[PDB]
Amino acid sequence: MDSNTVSSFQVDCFLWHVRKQVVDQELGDAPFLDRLRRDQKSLRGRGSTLGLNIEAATHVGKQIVEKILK
Amino acid sequence: MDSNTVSSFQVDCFLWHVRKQVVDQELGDAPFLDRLRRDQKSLRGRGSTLGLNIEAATHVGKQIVEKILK
Repeated sequence: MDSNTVSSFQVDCFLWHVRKQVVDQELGDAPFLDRLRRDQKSLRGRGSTLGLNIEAATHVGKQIVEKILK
Repeated sequence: MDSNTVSSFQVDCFLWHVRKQVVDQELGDAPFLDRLRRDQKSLRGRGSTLGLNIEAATHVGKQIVEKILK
């Protein structure tokens, strides 16, 4: 497992969480919702394959993105 | 143009900008880079179709996401 495969997954988990909040705020259109559903399935499969816990990865992804937004 | 189609595009523009910064920080793997390239093409087409300026939309997307991260 390369370091970058791990950081890529972490980021994608956190961005998925942000997109889910946009949908819970009723700001997403139909195709945005469809991408959210498809990506959740994809992320779970990648998480299974890598053996990475999704909640843990989501939290590291948040830290990576906060570092970047600074 | 529905309100939600606009907020969905704004969010997607800003998240694309975040993903681009992850790649500039050398944190992305090959498939992460491939999704970045594919999505840039898709976003430009959606921006053209809607008549929305991508830089403007990116900045509103940032505000939407900051509201959510609070």
